[PDB]
Amino acid sequence: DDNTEIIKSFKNFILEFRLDSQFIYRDQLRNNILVKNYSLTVNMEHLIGYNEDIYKKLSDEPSDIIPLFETAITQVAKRISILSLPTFQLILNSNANQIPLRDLDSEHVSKIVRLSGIIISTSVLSSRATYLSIMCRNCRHTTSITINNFNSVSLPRSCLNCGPDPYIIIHESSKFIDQQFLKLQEIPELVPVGEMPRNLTMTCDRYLTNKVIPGTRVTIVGIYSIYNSVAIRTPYIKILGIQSDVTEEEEEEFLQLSRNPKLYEILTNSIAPSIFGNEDIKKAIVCLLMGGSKKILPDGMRLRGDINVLLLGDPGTAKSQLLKFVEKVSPIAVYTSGKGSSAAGLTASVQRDPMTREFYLEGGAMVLADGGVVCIDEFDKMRDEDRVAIHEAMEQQTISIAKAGITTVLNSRT
Amino acid sequence: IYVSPQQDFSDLMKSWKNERCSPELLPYPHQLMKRLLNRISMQSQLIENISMGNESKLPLLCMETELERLKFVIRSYIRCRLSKIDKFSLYLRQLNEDENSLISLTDLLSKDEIKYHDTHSLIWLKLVNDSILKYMPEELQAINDTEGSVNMIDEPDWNKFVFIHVNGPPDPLLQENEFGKPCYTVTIPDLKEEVELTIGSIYVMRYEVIRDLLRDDKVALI
Amino acid sequence: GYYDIDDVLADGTEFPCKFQYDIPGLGYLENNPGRPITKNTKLSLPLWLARILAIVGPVPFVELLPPDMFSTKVMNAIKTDPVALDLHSINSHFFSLAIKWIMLFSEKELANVVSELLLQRAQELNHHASSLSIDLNANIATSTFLLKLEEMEKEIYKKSHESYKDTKRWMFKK
Amino acid sequence: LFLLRHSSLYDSFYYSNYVNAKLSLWNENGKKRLHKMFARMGIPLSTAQETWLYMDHSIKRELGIIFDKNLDRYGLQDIIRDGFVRTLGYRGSISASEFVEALTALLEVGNSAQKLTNLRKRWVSNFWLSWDALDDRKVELLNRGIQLAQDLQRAIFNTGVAILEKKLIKHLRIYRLCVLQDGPDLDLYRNPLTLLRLGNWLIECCAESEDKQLLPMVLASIDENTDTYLVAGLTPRYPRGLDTIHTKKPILNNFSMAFQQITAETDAKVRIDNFESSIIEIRREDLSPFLEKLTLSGLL
Amino acid sequence: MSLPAHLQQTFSPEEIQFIVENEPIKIFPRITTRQKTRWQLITTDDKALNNMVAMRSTEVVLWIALLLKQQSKCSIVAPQWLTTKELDRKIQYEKTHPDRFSELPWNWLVLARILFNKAKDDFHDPIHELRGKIQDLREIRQIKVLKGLKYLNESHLQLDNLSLLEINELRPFITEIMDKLREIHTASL
Amino acid sequence: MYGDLGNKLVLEAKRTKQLYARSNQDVNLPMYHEDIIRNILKEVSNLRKNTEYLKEQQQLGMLDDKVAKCQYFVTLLCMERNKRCLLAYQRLRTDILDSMAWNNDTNNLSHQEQEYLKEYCDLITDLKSGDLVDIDLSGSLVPPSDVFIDVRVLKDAGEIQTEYGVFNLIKDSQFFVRQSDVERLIQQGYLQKI
Ligand SMILES: Nc1ncnc2c1ncn2[C@@H]1O[C@H](COP(=O)(O)OP(=O)(O)OP(=O)(O)O)[C@@H](O)[C@H]1O
Ligand SMILES: [Mg+2]
Ligand SMILES: [Zn+2]
Repeated sequence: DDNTEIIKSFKNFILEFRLDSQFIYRDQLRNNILVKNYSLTVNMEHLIGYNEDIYKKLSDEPSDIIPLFETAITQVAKRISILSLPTFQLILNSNANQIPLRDLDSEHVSKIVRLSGIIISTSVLSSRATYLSIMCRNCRHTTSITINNFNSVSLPRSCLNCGPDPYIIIHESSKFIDQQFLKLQEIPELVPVGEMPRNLTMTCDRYLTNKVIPGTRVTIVGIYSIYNSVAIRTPYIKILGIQSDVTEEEEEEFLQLSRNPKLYEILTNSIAPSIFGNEDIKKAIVCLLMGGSKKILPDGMRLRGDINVLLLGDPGTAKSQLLKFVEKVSPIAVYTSGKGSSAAGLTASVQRDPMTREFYLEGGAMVLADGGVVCIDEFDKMRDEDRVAIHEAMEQQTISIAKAGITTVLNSRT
Repeated sequence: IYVSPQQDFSDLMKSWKNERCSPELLPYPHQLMKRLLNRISMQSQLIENISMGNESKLPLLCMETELERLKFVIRSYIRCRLSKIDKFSLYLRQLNEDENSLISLTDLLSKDEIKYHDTHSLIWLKLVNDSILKYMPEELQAINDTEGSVNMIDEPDWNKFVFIHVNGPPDPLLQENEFGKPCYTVTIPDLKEEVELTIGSIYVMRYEVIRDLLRDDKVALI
Repeated sequence: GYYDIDDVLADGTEFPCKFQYDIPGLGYLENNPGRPITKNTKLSLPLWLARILAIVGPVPFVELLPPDMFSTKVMNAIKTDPVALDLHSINSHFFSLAIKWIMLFSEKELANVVSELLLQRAQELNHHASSLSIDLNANIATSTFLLKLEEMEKEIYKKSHESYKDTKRWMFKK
Repeated sequence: LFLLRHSSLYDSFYYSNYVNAKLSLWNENGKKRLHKMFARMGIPLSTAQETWLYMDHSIKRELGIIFDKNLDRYGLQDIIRDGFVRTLGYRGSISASEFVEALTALLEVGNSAQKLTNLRKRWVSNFWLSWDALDDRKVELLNRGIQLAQDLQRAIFNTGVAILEKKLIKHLRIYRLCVLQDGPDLDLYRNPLTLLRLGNWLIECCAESEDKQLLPMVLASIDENTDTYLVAGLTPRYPRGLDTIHTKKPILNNFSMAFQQITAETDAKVRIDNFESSIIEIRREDLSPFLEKLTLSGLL
Repeated sequence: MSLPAHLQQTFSPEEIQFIVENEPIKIFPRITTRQKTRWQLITTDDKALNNMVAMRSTEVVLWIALLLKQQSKCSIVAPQWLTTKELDRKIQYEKTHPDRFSELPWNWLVLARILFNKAKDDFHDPIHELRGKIQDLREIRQIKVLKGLKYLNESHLQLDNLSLLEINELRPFITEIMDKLREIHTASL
Repeated sequence: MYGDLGNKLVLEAKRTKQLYARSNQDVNLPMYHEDIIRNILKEVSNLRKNTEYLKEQQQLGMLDDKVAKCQYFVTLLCMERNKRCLLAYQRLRTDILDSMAWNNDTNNLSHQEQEYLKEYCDLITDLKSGDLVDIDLSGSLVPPSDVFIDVRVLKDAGEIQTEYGVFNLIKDSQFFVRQSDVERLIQQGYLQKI
């Protein structure tokens, strides 16, 4: 009754909205369907403008209302694409006031909130369930149960004699969807003095996976829900939209810039504008930033193309400032102090996974710097073993640690 | 055959569309263009006389808008013809020199078009002779060679696909089909196939099969 | 035609060949000047020379061995799943070279495969070309497929995309 | 209120001439009074700072009743008024005052003798930038104007807070003087409209209310890039929303004639060319002599 | 060259609008041209314009009707097809037959936009309803066009009662693909 | 072998065509590639020398018919390939030049190309002055539209006295004029259709 009314309201919103002359969401859905992209992005501002009651219901109990929105989207997609498809996914964009990560509390349980932070770790894609086929052990009764990701399902305990938990899953006739776990850390600026950054686990499904990497500032719109792991619960966020800070016009601008007759001089000027003199070091750092073209031979002997530089002077010379600027300017860079870290910090180190207790390999600074630049400071204080490890790493650009239960190797082109 | 100014404009539009969508250079309708240019000149003179002398403002505005539209149509047609001449330049010269073919540039182009063809051919020949050809031996200095690896004369595509609307007569070629409808019949020689074109329909046919109909005005390109 | 950059480049590709004569002075063809070319020797020649050598000779000067882009592996790959096949890696001028090959040898077996592949790829080409963008506030698959397009397919896609974009802009213009 | 439908309610009550004049928000006690008012009205603090569109709809519906019930106490009974609101289908509403504010912001901040010419031509270009925004097909310009209006109001509020806190408004029997010589926002105070905005802001606060006599105020701002003062002669105003026989009679602005006479007597290269005679441009070295001459004039 | 690159072997939407405006339409004049200067157009008939009475329907070219509406000297008569009831009937016709195309006028997309923009208060039906019905018709036509593109061959193709705008949309892709297939087939023989 | 330079020139021509297609009117032709053309002509001269040597050997010396035919055909084919490559490059450049001439630095044009541009502009002036004088052939191919439009000037200028009238193009001053009158001024970039 009420669910059908809400579905009809969403359908009418999608099919009737129009700003000046173009049906935004209808055309967007058609275009997305054409390229096998089953999703729809809706700006909450338009939803509020069209009818405030729909947004009121959506914000009140999102876990209950959002699935109906997906059902309506799927029905409209079938109407628009098939002449008389999996359940579509809803992605939300919003411009509401951001709630600081540290300020999230019980007051915001099961509500749509907008926050920001920096991603620090991402997991590997899992396989959640969306349509399970179940058969009973004793009487062999076939049945199917549908599942939605949002929580405000488990195998039946009573058969539809047969004892408790009589059903088993027929995996050859079921459907699954992708899932991923991310970790969000509060922005460094907002951390109060003398305190520590707090982390928050997050979950994304279907077309929101593989959208970010560690170290990227992101803005998240999702549901602040709690999952049971005295009577406490572990908070986490269910992602509904990702907007990371990370065409042809920029190509034209860059081409015009390249046409300047003093491009080399301007680029050498931009390198450390605040440090006087040391022009030769400036040019060398520019060359290092751009690097050298790769060389590969069919036989197997591929020559190195990257460039390394050594600055060896007395104190008070701004070498560290140059290294900091190089780290900041390069799209991918790692600034590491030789003495602060160790052999584990650089190259790679063989460790053990605590949860599964299996020997695995974790990369160092060079591995995290693959495809970029690593600015190592205080080369002297670094231990000799680490220095020879770096020697090998730069010699082959492929840290060869493949032993001790595993035989995996990693690339360190840096 | 003069009928009325509106008939002349309709013929102009038909010719413009055919030339724009056609793959070859169609014959020039000399008389129609002469009449249209004379009419444009006289109408412009009349407009000047009327404007020399607020109920009459809107009539004059319509006059000027109509003149602009007619001028645009003529300009577009002329530019399309000039571009087609540019692309098939050597082929036109071969056709003209070839005595066997009855086609003649005087029967296919106007005076302005023939002047443009001659001058452009001369200029391009001078440029190529100054840059490239003068350094080649006597066996490889002919700008129009038909015995080398690749033909130097680019001919019109005789099987380009075009959208056609079967208008019908304004006819032994008309045979009424099985579904109670008059329809023309054409034959594709490569495939040994016979195709039936029913009036009031849109097809995607090869140019050579329907060229005679287009000449006769039975069908019109979209 | 004669003045066509794409046509000129296509003829510049290298096809395998097998000389079955013993000609002197043609050393530079193989890899070195001033050395007679033995017979029954394989070498790589540009098409614009291989075609003429094969046609003109009782006995042709050259015998074109089966190319590497028309091998059974490529035919099976084309027949299996046309859409995901990456033709660009195989050859940037696949269709023109294929047409030239059929014309030269009049093989009626490759024509069907090429036609079916072209039709199937054109389906997805039109699917991707008609999917425009919307600036509601005021592509990954598109890029993935666009990188696997031959030169002719790229030209057709560009033209169709421009036509669709122009029509949309006119239709929704304020 | 300032852009009620395009910002937060708290910001609407904060960056307002009348609200600040009544509550004197430029000091901490005013902010405490505003917080107490919001708490009494029943609207939480977090809710009050949420953007208007995303704010809870219940308070948006009940706002009129809340304002009627709990505004007599704090003296802001003149806030309620009837205004025209124009809304196009499925797009947020906008009132006449907000539209005018956006247009003025676009006119002001939108985007030797050579610098003067460049400035005047930039203002001329801003005129056309504002002209286009007055249509229904250019909503983007309207949004940009609203954002620029917010920024300008924030900057003017900061400058006014500084001026009031440091007590730079010297008092004289005939007029009051406020001369600016430093600050981070002194660049903005070259367009006459922005300087007039600051003048109105200052006139409302403690110059028209707070039991203060009504005297013309002369406000000036320096620009080292040209070494001159954009002196503006503002007229006083009676308390807003107080109908009376004296309120009916307009308060004439006598600055023009005295300015002209003083310029005629002396020689300071005064640029009397603006259509509004209230605004002139006086060299830096000749400001204080001109102020002394104005004091001696006794014509205001 | 003498002609731009995009205007070769095809048309532009502006030229399609130019063609569409060359057709006649019915209007309600607001002045009395009939006698108790006068138009002498050359491309179009001028007798009708010289003999018009207020509120009495007459026929004039669409281009002249729009020019008159610009000054607000006439009221355009919306064609019979545009009305809602006809649109629902055509939508039902399209839905019933998943193979054939409806029989709407060839200029059913250009005229719709021109009238919706220039004449937004002359219709006898709500504008939003008409826009929605036209959108539904266009979407169904797009589906049918997509389904029909799978039958391209080297002999010919038939698309009965297809509007001019859709043909203009599809002209490059269909023509080029069919040309390539025909070239391959010709080479095979 | 012998067609490498020709293929390189064809690649450069392809790049030029792509660049021209990308933009609309900012397209400026690249520096006339002279070094590669000179190298190819040296190659052609070498091929001519080889052909003459082959003819001399056949007429005086020992040269069997089959070997002579093979060598002559190979040389002729290389020369044909070079001819085709150079002609294609020149034809593309000529097409771009014609586009530029019809639409309306020279250091990128060979003196022959400069003469070509001058002669083609002369020809364009020649056609327009004949019987097609009522129609301005060098017009705009955008169909006519609303007769009256609002045009905003984008560049300060004087009281330019055009044939249609005197327009005081004061920067940032809007006009309400017929589209025909200000078509050429819009083309030159003084005005904006807004
Ligand atoms: N030309 C210069 N301009 C500015 N700062 C400079 C310059 N030369 C040296 N410096 C100094 O460099 C300092 C930062 O670099 P720093 O001296 O730490 O590098 P470093 O010599 O590698 O240090 P150390 O050898 O003590 O580890 C700044 O405090 C700074 O003023
Ligand atoms: Mg240091
Ligand atoms: Zn059971």
